[PDB]
Amino acid sequence: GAMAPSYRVKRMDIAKNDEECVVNAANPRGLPGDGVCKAVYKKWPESFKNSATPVGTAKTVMCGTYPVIHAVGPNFSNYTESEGDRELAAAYREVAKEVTRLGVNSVAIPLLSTGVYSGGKDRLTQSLNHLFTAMDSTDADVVIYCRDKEWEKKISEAIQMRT
Ligand SMILES: CN(C)C(=O)Cn1ncc2ccccc21
Ligand SMILES: [Cl-]
Ligand SMILES: [Cl-]
Repeated sequence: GAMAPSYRVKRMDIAKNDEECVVNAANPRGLPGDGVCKAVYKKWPESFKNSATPVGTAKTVMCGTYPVIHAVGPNFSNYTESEGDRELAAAYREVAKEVTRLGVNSVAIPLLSTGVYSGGKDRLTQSLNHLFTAMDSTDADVVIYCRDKEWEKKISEAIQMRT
């Protein structure tokens, strides 16, 4: 575990992370995809061997010895708000199980279902709160990776408000 488990946020490409493993915002079919998923495919293409997994699950595939945790958030274009919210919570619970199983001291994680799976809604708070619900009982250092400068400030504020 980390000596003093923390949350941090950085505004940069998660393919350049400084953590012991990465969470991919994957699609259910193990396809290269776009956004975080395409960056992850470029950096760790070997981790897409048999990475297909259903919505609300996570499946880990090693790229060398570096673990890529493929976490499949719901696409809110297809799910109801209620069912989508349940599957988004479940994907992060499966990430916490994998992070624990791997024995890593740190993990790089994007906000699931906030980009092309958001169904055109701002889900920063919904996705981040489900991330915290899952990860709070883990002792890994968590580093959240984002793109938007306003999102960086809001995630940083949310982390600080609990400390
Ligand atoms: C400037 N460049 C090369 C990019 O926009 C690449 N990139 N990809 C993800 C990401 C997150 C924050 C900042 C830059 C990011
Ligand atoms: Cl997304
Ligand atoms: Cl963002």
